[PDB]
Amino acid sequence: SGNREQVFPTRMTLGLMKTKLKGANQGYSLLKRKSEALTKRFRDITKRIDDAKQKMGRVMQTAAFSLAEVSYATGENIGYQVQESVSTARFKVRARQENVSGVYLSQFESYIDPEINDFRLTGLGRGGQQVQRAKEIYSRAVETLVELASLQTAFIILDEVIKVTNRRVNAIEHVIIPRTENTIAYINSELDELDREEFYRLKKVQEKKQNETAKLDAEMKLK
Amino acid sequence: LTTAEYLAYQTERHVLTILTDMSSYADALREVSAAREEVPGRRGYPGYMYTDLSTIYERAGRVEGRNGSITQIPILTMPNDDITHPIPDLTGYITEGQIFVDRQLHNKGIYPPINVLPSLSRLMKSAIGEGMTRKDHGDVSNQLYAKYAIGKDAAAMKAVVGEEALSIEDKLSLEFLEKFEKTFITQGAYEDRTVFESLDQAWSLLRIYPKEMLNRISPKILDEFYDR
Amino acid sequence: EPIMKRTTLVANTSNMPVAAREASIYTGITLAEYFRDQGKNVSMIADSSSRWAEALREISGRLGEMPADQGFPAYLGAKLASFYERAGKAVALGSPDRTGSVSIVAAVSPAGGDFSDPVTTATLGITQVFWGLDKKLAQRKHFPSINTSVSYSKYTNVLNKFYDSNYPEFPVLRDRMKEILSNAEELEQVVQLVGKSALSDSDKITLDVATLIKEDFLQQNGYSTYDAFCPIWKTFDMMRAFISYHDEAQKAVANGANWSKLADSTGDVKHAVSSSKFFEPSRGEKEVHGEFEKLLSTMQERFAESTD
Amino acid sequence: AEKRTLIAVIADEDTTTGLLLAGIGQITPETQEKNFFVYQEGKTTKEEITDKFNHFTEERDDIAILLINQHIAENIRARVDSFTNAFPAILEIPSKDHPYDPEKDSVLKRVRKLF
Repeated sequence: SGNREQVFPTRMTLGLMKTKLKGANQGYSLLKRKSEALTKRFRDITKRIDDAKQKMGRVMQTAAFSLAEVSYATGENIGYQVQESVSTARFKVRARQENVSGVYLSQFESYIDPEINDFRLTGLGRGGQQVQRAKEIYSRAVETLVELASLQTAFIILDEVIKVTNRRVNAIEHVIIPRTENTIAYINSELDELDREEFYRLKKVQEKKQNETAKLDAEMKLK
Repeated sequence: LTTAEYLAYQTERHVLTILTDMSSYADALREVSAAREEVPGRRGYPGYMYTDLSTIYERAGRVEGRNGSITQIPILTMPNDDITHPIPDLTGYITEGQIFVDRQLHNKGIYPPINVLPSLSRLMKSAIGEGMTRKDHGDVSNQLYAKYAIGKDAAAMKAVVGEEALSIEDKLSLEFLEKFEKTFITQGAYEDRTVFESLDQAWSLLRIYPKEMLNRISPKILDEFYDR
Repeated sequence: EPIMKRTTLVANTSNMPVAAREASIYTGITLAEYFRDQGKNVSMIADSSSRWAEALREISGRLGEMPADQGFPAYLGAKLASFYERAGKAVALGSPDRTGSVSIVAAVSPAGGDFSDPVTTATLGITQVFWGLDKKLAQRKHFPSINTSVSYSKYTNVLNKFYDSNYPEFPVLRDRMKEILSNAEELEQVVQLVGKSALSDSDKITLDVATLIKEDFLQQNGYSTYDAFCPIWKTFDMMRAFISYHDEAQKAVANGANWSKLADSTGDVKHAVSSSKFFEPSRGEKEVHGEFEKLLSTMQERFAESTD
Repeated sequence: AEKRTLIAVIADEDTTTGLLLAGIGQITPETQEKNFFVYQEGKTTKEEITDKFNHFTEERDDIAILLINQHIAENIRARVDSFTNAFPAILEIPSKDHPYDPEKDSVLKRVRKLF
């Protein structure tokens, strides 16, 4: 009847399983409210992704317009002159780790290169303004990507935590409780009942012996 | 209890009765029962001691014609620290409420190590009021219980979501629990605090919280005591 | 001088008659009482009062008496009380005036490894001091393996008079260590389900300090010359050192210091605290106390340096 | 992992030019490679685009994010599984010549479906 631990029913094991049940119950509640915090942050991050999608689209089209305006300034398109400047990167995603709601989320932090910015040093003066607009756009997109990475990591962590909590609620606790119920209510009661029967049989033997002795004494007093 | 009955109901005194080590009395009762060749009941204890514990406990209360009264504070050691044991179970049947002494609080150096979350006075509401201590007694007790439970839960989350991930109420609750357990519950073995001194210490503990979420205190009492 | 001149033994093997087993404890405590009556502090060591309780159970079985719980006689608690309360410090009968005592140091063999057995339950209502066992420490071979959570001693209050005269801060440091161990025990039971990721730096210090305590102060070899007998002054100095470690670590972390960096930079003083147990007690109280003071000053200097 | 600049393999040519102007590409003298692939939209094969995306997301060990701006189905099909292990290979969907509608965004679709 139900899942069972198949354990040795004794008072020591009864206490052990009561402690295990209490620990599992408090762990279930503990992980439940941990998962509540994590899913609250998860919903927040989903909202940030949802609106930042259109925000980043707008910023991308602004950057594209700025680059094309620089191209208009410099006659022909920036094209291969810009492409040949891939030798060094002026913007990069610095490594970081922010403990969001107790989970070590790997939120990358955008950090433009402060050592060299010569990729835009060519042609017309508007190249600097175009580079600045594209750098702001890259920062916005890097923030969006960091939020997406946080969303993915939080989804994984929340799925694992909710799975563990559901397992504790449905299998771990719902098997420890029947195991404890078996142990105490069935086996300890049967052992106490057998002790009761044996001691009552002992008392019956003792009383019949003493009653026979009393009857013999009364008879020899009469005689 | 015969002496207490005499004093309270014939001399008209208010008598407090402390029956310490009720578990030792239960062990003695079991020994006496097995001396009469009775077969032991649950957990070796004879099955009729609910009656005997009832006779001991019910020799209390205040009565119609006598100005005296008997208040009992039995003290029993739970063997192996469980309520399911016959002695605490029967005492809970017969007595109003219980005070809990916690081993976890004792190991932390808190005296008295009274764990207030499980402890309950069923008819506490009759001991507190306007002409009975102070008008704020009940709601201050309720607020202390609520904030202490919230502090314990927030202490659980302190090691699971981190200190900074807690809500502002939880950050207040950690330090409220700290101050509570080691200044208010922690009382010297010879420190006699009157009910009003304890009440205003409780108020000083509750003055850290804001108006909005001291929600279990009546707004009249809260607006008359918390704001100065 | 051999201990045998101080000692008499009451040898009672298990194959001897049950009544001799029952009378062993009584004859031993009567010898202890006799030597107490001469004004001598005498200690009685009972190998297993659980075996005495089983002897009482067997005798009651042969007598056809109604048992109380798990077969044990109803008067088990009464008999253990009548034995144990033959212990206390006393002013010996007759003249000249003199004072003796009988420290009853009675061991209990548990049944099934839990305190549910009637012998321990009856014992706990009498003994002021109970040095409980911890199979989690025993299985991991962490001796002397005393369960700090459930062990107790009601003589802490009575000993405040002794401590104030000799080691004034001893009760304070003992309570500090108990608080640290309990806090870290609940922290560990949370961690074992959650993990150490989300804990604050202060929680990490609590856990590390309690682990250090359990491994290098509570744990005692017993078969080593340096730690066969830890004198009370050495124990007090070690409590001072460990509590100082915890206090300086908490103070430094309160001032923004990262716990990992502080731990790596203070591994030297952590090792000094750990190896404080290796001091030979035979070097004398003066030398050992001076070296403990040197250790404490070194710790204070190191934490002041590393906190900046 | 080591820091790196976002790649624009699945972005438009204009988006790649903007990223290069911002400085989102670094050279690789070890194999004459670069941190950003050529955005030959409408000229490169779908298999080539998928291979470049896999190389940037699986072969590369740097922490470079990726751009899938209005990507063709060659990247849309792969995005159903490429999002796993978002570090060191992150993914994103910038704007491109085709409008950056959220309908085809795999990340936005997953976020909505989780709701």
